[PDB]
Amino acid sequence: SDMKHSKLLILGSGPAGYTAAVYAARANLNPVLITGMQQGGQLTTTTEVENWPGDPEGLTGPGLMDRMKEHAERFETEIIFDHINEVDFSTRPFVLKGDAASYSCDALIISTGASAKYLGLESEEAFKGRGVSACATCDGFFYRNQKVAVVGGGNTAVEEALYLSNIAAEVHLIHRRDSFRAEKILINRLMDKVQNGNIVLHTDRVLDEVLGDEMGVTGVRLKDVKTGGTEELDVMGAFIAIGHSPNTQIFQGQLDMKDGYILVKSGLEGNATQTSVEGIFAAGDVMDHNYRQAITSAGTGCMAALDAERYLDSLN
Amino acid sequence: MKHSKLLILGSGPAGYTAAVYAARANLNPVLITGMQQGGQLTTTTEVENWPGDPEGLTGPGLMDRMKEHAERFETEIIFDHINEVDFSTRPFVLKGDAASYSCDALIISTGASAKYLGLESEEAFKGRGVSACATCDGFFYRNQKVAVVGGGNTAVEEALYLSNIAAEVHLIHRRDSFRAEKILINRLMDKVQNGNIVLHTDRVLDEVLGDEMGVTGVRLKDVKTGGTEELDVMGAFIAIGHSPNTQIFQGQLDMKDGYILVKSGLEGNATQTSVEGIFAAGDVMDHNYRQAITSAGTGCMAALDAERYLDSLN
Ligand SMILES: Cc1cc2nc3c(=O)[nH]c(=O)nc-3n(C[C@H](O)[C@H](O)[C@H](O)COP(=O)(O)OP(=O)(O)OC[C@H]3O[C@@H](n4cnc5c(N)ncnc54)[C@H](O)[C@@H]3O)c2cc1C
Ligand SMILES: Cc1cc2nc3c(=O)[nH]c(=O)nc-3n(C[C@H](O)[C@H](O)[C@H](O)COP(=O)(O)OP(=O)(O)OC[C@H]3O[C@@H](n4cnc5c(N)ncnc54)[C@H](O)[C@@H]3O)c2cc1C
Ligand SMILES: NC(=O)c1ccc[n+]([C@@H]2O[C@H](COP(=O)([O-])OP(=O)(O)OC[C@H]3O[C@@H](n4cnc5c(N)ncnc54)[C@H](OP(=O)(O)O)[C@@H]3O)[C@@H](O)[C@H]2O)c1
Ligand SMILES: NC(=O)c1ccc[n+]([C@@H]2O[C@H](COP(=O)([O-])OP(=O)(O)OC[C@H]3O[C@@H](n4cnc5c(N)ncnc54)[C@H](OP(=O)(O)O)[C@@H]3O)[C@@H](O)[C@H]2O)c1
Repeated sequence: SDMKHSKLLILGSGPAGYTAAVYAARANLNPVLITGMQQGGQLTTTTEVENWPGDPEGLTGPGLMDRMKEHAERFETEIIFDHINEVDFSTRPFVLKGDAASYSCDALIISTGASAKYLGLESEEAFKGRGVSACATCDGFFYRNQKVAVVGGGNTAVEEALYLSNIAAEVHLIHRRDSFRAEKILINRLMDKVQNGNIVLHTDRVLDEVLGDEMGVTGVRLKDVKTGGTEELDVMGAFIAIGHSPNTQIFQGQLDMKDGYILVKSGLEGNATQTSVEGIFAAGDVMDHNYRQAITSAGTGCMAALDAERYLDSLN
Repeated sequence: MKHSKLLILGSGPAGYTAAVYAARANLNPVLITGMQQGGQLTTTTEVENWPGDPEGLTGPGLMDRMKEHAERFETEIIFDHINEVDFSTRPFVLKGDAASYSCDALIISTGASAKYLGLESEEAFKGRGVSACATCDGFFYRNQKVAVVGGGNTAVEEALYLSNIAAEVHLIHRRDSFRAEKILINRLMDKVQNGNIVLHTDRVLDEVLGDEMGVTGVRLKDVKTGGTEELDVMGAFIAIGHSPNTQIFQGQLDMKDGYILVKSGLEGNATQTSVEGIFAAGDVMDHNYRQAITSAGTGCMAALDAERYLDSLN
């Protein structure tokens, strides 16, 4: 037992995991939280969060997630910077192998979130790190006064197009429909930048291929979704924003899952975050594919902590 | 009669979070606050469990920021109270005081109110020694004698909130054992042998006693024998659980124990009630968690569910 043991272990440093840590510490569970590769979650990659209830104006992504780390730290939550790459749920206490050490727990809260999907194109993979990216705030400054493309039609794609609008010379938003599924006030901000700014729309278009030489992306080829006709577009980079895939690869074969999402009990009779393995609970984007908000992930993280407490108290 | 695409009943965490997300979706929400503006949180001194907030967060402080957040996105906040609804008609008609309302989609988040025993003497001494919220009336009984009726989470954790305020707390329960979280019974049981708590198991509050100035005692009755017993206390806290404020919905919405039934599940539309276009959020549909962060999460789902419904109308 060089393994680090604790009554409760929380995977993920996002809204779901940090909210679970607050409610777990206040229940005297002495929770241990594993942050992961991306400390703070997906919210640390956006600059505006105006739908966190209680913050009327001026809240940023990393600002809320630093406030949540302080909140969990203040209640003496052991925050460990590691990345779990292998788990074992056929033994109790559960065992999780990290890149630094190994951890053991009687109850586990899985809130590993989701990572950006990719189209899967051959040229898309070839130009990764050389023009193809999935985080506008990470690689946006590369393209100061240049033409960039953004593929997608959701909240992420519109925000990335609006963010790159203030850095790049032209932003070409590629979407396969003539309408977007982002928030309405984001569509209004998008359309204002289309009529008066440097955002060009390319509706009813799909990315057919990423083009470039040995020094990065020099353009993209689009395809008309109605006529099959192709056309070329000169850009220096391409940001893919076609959705997020839950981070559940290490749990495959040991948890019940559907389309990569961890299945939970749900329901109106409590124990809603319970997975197919008793004593293991899931919260956040790892088990939600319909809402996927910071406030919804935090609420589910609270349920997971309370469900974990009621499970621990049922043990002899 | 006023009309709007979306109507939100309640001004708590669930109702205000629904108003924010609905305003961001160009729905122009109208929010009826109810008689209690801000919800149950406006009756709490400190809130240390709202994620992302530093120390010193007060109940009314968080709900003032929520109202300002909703008002900032142009949410029409109407101080009213609904007392009659008609869900068989479409658009739904809601009859309140000084106004009647109409809407194509409705989000119900009217919260829950604490139960009372229903005794005649309990009714008279309300606010004069008899109350449910131990926070709003906890400073009255510093170094005095108080009684707490109940045997669950609400009663045990309120008996602990008074264990360091009052000189002694009499916990009155009708069963031999309790029914709270195991760590709440542990915080309670050591304060029975080493602290301020005195147990009155297998007892029922028979009558609240006192004069025209306040509670001077309570009479307990043995649930086994029927013989009574008198106690001397300056206050009596009734903590027998909460009741979802859904009396005006009986008959028109599928309910269980007063709580509005929703679809739940993992395939979206989780807040959909038994009437398409009507959605529930917060303590009216949750009897397992009853948290502010949980209610705010459901209010967001109710707004996203209502937006999909209103969008499907064309
Ligand atoms: C660009 C962008 C902008 C957004 N803006 C908003 C907004 O304004 N408002 C809003 O409500 N929502 C917004 N969202 C959505 C929001 O980010 C999610 O709802 C939320 O971040 C999900 O919370 P979570 O804790 O469930 O997952 P995440 O926040 O993604 O947390 C995942 C955590 O799990 C850890 N992890 C993953 N795998 C492992 C492993 N194998 N081992 C150990 N740890 C691991 C990671 O390190 C990470 O910290 C936005 C999303 C994006 C991408
Ligand atoms: C004393 C006390 C302390 C608490 N402390 C905490 C804490 O520290 N942390 C925490 O997370 N939770 C706490 N809670 C619980 C928390 O407040 C609730 O879970 C949460 O506020 C409920 O959210 P809600 O918006 O669904 O309902 P509420 O917040 O109760 O809001 C209900 C609203 O609906 C309105 N309404 C009611 N009936 C009608 C009607 N007929 N017509 C129109 N409007 C109506 C009312 O005006 C009210 O504003 C506490 C509760 C109490 C009683
Ligand atoms: N400010 C905020 O509140 C905020 C900000 C960001 C994210 N979020 C939330 O976080 C979640 C993340 O959503 P997201 O915007 O990242 O993705 P999403 O909402 O799932 O939408 C992805 C977009 O990409 C398109 N797409 C998907 N697969 C594609 C493919 N193979 N080829 C071409 N186009 C494809 C989809 O078009 P179709 O519509 O045609 O499928 C869709 O419009 C969302 O649920 C959102 O609500 C919220
Ligand atoms: N903050 C929260 O709300 C929270 C937090 C964690 C967990 N929970 C869960 O939610 C539940 C909350 O319990 P609660 O105490 O709020 O409500 P509850 O479960 O209904 O318990 C009420 C208690 O009061 C007694 N009681 C009820 N009606 C009575 C009457 N008319 N006269 C005398 N006594 C009466 C009951 O005794 P009997 O046992 O004899 O019925 C019961 O012990 C818990 O079971 C817990 O699992 C809630």
